[PDB]
Amino acid sequence: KFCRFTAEGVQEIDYKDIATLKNYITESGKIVPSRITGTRAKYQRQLARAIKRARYLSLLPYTDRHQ
Amino acid sequence: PRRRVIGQRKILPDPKFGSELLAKFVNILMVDGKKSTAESIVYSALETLAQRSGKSELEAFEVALENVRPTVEVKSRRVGGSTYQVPVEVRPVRRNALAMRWIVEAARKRGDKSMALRLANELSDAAENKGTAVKKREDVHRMAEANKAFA
Amino acid sequence: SATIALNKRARHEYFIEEEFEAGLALQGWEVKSLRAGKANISDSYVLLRDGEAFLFGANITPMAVASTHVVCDPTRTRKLLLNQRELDSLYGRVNREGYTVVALSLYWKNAWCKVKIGVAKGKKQHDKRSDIKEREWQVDKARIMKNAHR
Amino acid sequence: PVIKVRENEPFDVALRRFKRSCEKAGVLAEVRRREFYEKPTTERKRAKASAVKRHAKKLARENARRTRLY
Amino acid sequence: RKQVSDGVAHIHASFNNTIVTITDRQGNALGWATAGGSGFRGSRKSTPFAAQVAAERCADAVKEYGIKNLEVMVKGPGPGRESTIRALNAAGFRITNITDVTPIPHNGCRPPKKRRV
RNA sequence: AAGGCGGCCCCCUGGACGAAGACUGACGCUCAGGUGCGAAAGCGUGGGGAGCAAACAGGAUUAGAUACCCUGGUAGUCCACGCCGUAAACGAUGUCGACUUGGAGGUUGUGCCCUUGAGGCGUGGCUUCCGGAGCUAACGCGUUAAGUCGACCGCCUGGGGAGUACGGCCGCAAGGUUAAAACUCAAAUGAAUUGACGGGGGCCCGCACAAGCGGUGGAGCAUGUGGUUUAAUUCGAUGCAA
Ligand SMILES: [Mg+2]
Ligand SMILES: [Mg+2]
Ligand SMILES: [Mg+2]
Ligand SMILES: [Mg+2]
Ligand SMILES: [Mg+2]
Ligand SMILES: [Mg+2]
Ligand SMILES: [Mg+2]
Ligand SMILES: [Mg+2]
Ligand SMILES: [Mg+2]
Ligand SMILES: [Mg+2]
Ligand SMILES: [Mg+2]
Ligand SMILES: [Mg+2]
Ligand SMILES: [Mg+2]
Ligand SMILES: [Mg+2]
Repeated sequence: KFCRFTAEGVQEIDYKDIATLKNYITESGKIVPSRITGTRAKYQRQLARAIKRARYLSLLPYTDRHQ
Repeated sequence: PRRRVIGQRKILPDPKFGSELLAKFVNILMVDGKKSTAESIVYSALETLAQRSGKSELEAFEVALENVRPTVEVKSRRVGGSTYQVPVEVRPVRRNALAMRWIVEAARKRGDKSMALRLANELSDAAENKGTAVKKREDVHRMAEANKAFA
Repeated sequence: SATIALNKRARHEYFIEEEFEAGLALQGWEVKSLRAGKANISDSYVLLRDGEAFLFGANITPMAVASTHVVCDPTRTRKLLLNQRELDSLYGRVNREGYTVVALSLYWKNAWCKVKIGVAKGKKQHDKRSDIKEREWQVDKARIMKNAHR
Repeated sequence: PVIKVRENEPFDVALRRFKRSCEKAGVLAEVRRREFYEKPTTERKRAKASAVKRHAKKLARENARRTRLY
Repeated sequence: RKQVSDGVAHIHASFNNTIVTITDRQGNALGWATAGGSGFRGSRKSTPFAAQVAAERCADAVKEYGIKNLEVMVKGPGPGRESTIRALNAAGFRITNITDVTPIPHNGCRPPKKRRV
């Protein structure tokens, strides 16, 4: 059910990658729900953790403004 | 009113001139079904104010009527003691009728020599935007902007 | 202000439309207690007989027993001070088998006691329920309108 | 949330883009639920009721197509 | 006194009132208006027309500073989230940003209990 | 296992499932006493306390409002060690075994096929919805049975009195646990059916409102009703429908 991974076989989303990871967050720094992304239950679940790690490491913003 | 969308009944052809607006005005003015007396009075006031103004009779009546035909009124579709008032723009069909009703209401307010003289002054000053109908219209128009929170 | 004991339970029980500010005729201890001494207006009605609409229902706490020669009682039929112009309405629309006249409040005016009286019908539980229903429903409708408007 | 007007943009479309961005982000819908406190008991109740209704409406709509030709 | 070229408008709309204020660049406010201070009070002041009038009154009290651009920051849920913007645009301003700032907690402090009206 | 558990990271650890492989050889299920865990509220000690909030203060509606609403606000909610062991602790369904038609899914493994797309064919674990036979007073359950059985434990025998008092135990306390008797009653009950009602929802009609017009209530005039007075003011009609 990993629509964005069927032809790639990544099998593990890494928080280091941002180029193919910023497509799963909207302009306001919110994760696009799997209901819309069409992502597998495990792949979306680990991608959320990867995005959280990136936010902790200041790779992705928490909010749009983030003053 | 609920399921029927009525049309409109034809008005008198106005034998003197041929103005359906004049027919509507005389029908509003007349009371108790006494058409003869009301028509005579309105014709006499018709002549007096036309000869007082100087211009053409109907061409002056139309310009005096369009100057106190209102544009937006205030209504209240609320139930209970508390009420909210909403402005509604009048359609052209009801605009002339409301203007004529205001004119005839303001006519019976002066102690002149006769009803024709009562009509004449308040009919002629409408062209110059004076009298009682114009006075109430310039406040009805202000009522719309008095509280225009909901429209 | 000058307001003294008023009956609001009767005001709730009735929907009075009549308001007469007629006065009252009293003895000494009556006005003594009315100035200070708790004259009670609860359970008040008139007793129109001849031209003598006594306020039958009215209690009072006596100031003292100074008037020892004659023994008085709080339960006295206090008379009424009303114009003959309006006394005809009481001569008339009081005998309707369902109409009464009751006292609402009692106050002072230039050291004279005036007891307000009014003509009422009487509410039975099934219309008090409707009155409370409407009272709460107006509030609920206004609240719903405000919530919808946001 | 952050909507900067591009070069030579009408005010109407500039405000419309802001409104659409706010609607997509769901800002007005978050305050309406964070204004008051909702206990976990009623939160789970509402979630279960919403899921049941969403399931039932879809089932009824799909099952009503194979009946009542017109 | 001073003359600023461009500023930042702030909106603090709610379900009862609307506050529009003007800042120069950094945090120094140089003009503000409210819906309750424009004649409207109680239920009427929560209407978007009150917010629109307050925005006009605030824009008419900033002429001394002579600003021309307004980086608007909309905050608070209320009818004044668009009427104030319309009034500011009609008052002759060239807005540069339409930023929306909202204090949405991340499941932080407990909100007050629900009203059992 | 239940209660319950939601940023991220680290340290220790319990539990569940599957591909293939060998042994241990009935070691297997349940359980009166007993022990342990056990929502929140509550109590003791030592801290912490931003927001919320019992008690409490003020305002407001109401005949009254010791409430619902508004403005503040203490215990509490938080941390560590301690105490009670109460819940609609609910799937109102005690644990295990096998047998008894299907469809649509959810999550998580595994074998093979040209894996050109979340292509297909099988097989397991958990769980959701619909439903056949069967069961039930009905609602409903329906391979995760409330279908037919087997092994074990607990409980029920009319509604009140009452899970109340006494009595034994636990507990600093609040209280928990085991648990009656006298007296009264002809019922107390649950699933469903037809009406009626809802300050429940949806749709529709009528001068019922909205846009008019004219009147009534104001002051005599012609009538009937109520009470008044008299010997009678003869009797009936007493909401809309007098
Ligand atoms: Mg509040
Ligand atoms: Mg483990
Ligand atoms: Mg045991
Ligand atoms: Mg606790
Ligand atoms: Mg508080
Ligand atoms: Mg409070
Ligand atoms: Mg404590
Ligand atoms: Mg129990
Ligand atoms: Mg149970
Ligand atoms: Mg066991
Ligand atoms: Mg499980
Ligand atoms: Mg079923
Ligand atoms: Mg006990
Ligand atoms: Mg109601």
